[PDB]
This record gives sequence, structure tokens and C-alpha cells, in this order.
Amino acid sequence: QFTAVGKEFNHLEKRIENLNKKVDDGFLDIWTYNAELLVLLENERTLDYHDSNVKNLYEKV
Amino acid sequence: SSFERFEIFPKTSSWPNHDSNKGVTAACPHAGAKSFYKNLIWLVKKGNSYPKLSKSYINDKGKEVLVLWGIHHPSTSADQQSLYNADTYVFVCSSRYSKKFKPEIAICPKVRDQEGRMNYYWTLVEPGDKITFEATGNLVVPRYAFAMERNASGIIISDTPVH
Amino acid sequence: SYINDKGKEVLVLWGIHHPSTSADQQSLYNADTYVFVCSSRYSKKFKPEIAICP
Repeated sequence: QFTAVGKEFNHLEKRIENLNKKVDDGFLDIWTYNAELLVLLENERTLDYHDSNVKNLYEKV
Repeated sequence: SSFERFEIFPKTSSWPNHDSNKGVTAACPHAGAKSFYKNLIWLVKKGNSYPKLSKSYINDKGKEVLVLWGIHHPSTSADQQSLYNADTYVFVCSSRYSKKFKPEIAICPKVRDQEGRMNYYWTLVEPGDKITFEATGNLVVPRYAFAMERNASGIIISDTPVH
Repeated sequence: SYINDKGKEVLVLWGIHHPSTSADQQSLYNADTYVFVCSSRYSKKFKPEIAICP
């Protein structure tokens, strides 16, 4: 989605400031975690796949 | 998407009973000379009277118009009397917006060689709406407004070059 | 004044009138006036801004 992540608050709006920051940091954490795992898990499967193909080639022979 | 700046209340014609030249200060120097904002006019009394001010503007532009004005708050009553009247008010209202202002006269901490204050106000005028300014003093008046249409973005604070 | 005898929160609404002219103001109501509302929690004074609006 089209987003402008940035926001500006004054010296009397510290609470929504920290609400905004909580939104940015909660999404950061979710994405970071998911992206790391998605890689770790698909990398396992890829390498298994490659092993799987060789095996099937040798087995066919 | 459709921004433009236009003279809303011409200096030459809009203020016949008031002074529009003497509205400069050392706080806003131009060429090292006492100046003021280009988009607002600081009105001072003409001769020795500041008659009830009454000016209105209908938005003929096919879009929203952005109006800004200022309320002046002098430090001393001697200063107040010399620029403008003793008991004064400023009144602005459209069909949507409406606020009265009351000049708080007081000696504040000195900022930029200035012991007075000037509060800055703004509102959006609907396409086809009327906005009325009324005053007996202290009103920094609009000279330039902006016509526009918005698009649902942000602000970057950077030293990074443009290309 | 009104004490809330209902066993729950009560919602109160009121309005402040701002006439266009002093001739109108005088004819409905006095020249210098005020409205004051306060509970144990809420408290506000109101001051009639008399002016000709759009």
C-alpha cells in the first residue's frame, strides 16, 4: 500500500507519538521475524529438493 | 495537485481607513532593514483612529482556499495605544469556522529582541463559502491566500541532494 | 441544578447562543452576560461572542 511512514507531533502529544512508534516497531518485529524464518525454512526445502532430484536420478538408473 | 498563490485582499485598495506601510519590524529583517511577511499585512492606525474593520471574501476558486492571519499581543499599553484604541477584539468566521480573539497585553521574555507575542491562525474555506474578518485592532491581516486540492503524503527532513 | 438519581451515567446537552447584532441580543435577553456549567468533574464558563457571520 502507498504509505508515508513519517508523522509529526508537538511537545504535548507524546502519547500518540509513542502509539505511532509502537505501530512502527510492532510491524518491524513481525516482518523481521517472518522474513528470517521464511528464508530458513524455504532454504531447507530447496536443498532437500535438490537432494531429492539426484536421489531419483540415481534410483532410476 | 492544484496549488497556487493569489492576492486575496490587495494592499493598494482593500484597507482605505488603515495604514498598511508602517507594519514592519526589526524581528523580520529583509536586506538588513525592518520588514515583515509577504503573505500578511500588519495594519497600524491611520492618523489617530483605528475604525472598526470589516472585510469579507467569497471563494470563487473551484477548490479549497487556505487563509492565514495573525493576532498581535503587544507588551505594553503605551505600545498598544500607539499602534491601534484600548479595549479591542478580532473576530473571524466562515460558514464552518468561527472564533473571537482577545488581545492579551503583557511583557513576555525577550525573543529576537521582542517582548511581545504574535499568534498565527489558519483555516480552509469551502469552494463557494464566505469568510469574514472583523476587528478593532491587533489583527495581522491576510494579503495572500493559497488555492489548492489535496492528495491523501509526508515530510522528509534531510540534507540529501535532489536529482 | 440536577442530581443524577438514575443508577447509571446521564448524558446532558445544552447550547450557547451567539446572536449577530446587539439589537437582537437585547431583544431576546441584558447586555453583558455569561453562562456557567459545572458538575463535580466538568466546569466551563461561556462568553457570548456577538457578531454577524456568513
